[PDB]
Amino acid sequence: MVLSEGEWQLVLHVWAKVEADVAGHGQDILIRLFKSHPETLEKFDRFKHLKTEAEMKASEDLKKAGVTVLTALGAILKKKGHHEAELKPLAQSHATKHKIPIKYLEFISEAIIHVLHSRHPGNFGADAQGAMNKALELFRKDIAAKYKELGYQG
Repeated sequence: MVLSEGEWQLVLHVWAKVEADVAGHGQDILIRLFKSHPETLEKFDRFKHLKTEAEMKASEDLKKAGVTVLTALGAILKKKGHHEAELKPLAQSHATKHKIPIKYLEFISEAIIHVLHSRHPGNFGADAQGAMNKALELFRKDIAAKYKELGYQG
């Protein structure tokens, strides 16, 4: 599957808005993930004990994590599908150390889309959401192919 340049530009336009405040966006996205799929929180040893959204909002470790994930994802999106180098180390760590199923990558994609739709109705109408879905599906498809190379069923 292959995005068009026009599709990538819709992705990158909304990403530019995320980048005005990546830490805030990361807090909202991780909170939405952890609220919607509490099982995902168990993967994060540093802050898996957090019990409430207020605790999550106040956590410096959770805020740093959100910056990490979104910055990595941002670098991947900016490759416009040419992301083999970026995906290799990420796939290995998520397959072998962290053990993140593709279902969980689906859950975080859902959380991303949710937050973008809420925060950025100026840049996340139906066409832009379709393009971001396509980008995230591409990512997940390529990660799944790497998980299989690595021996992880995902």
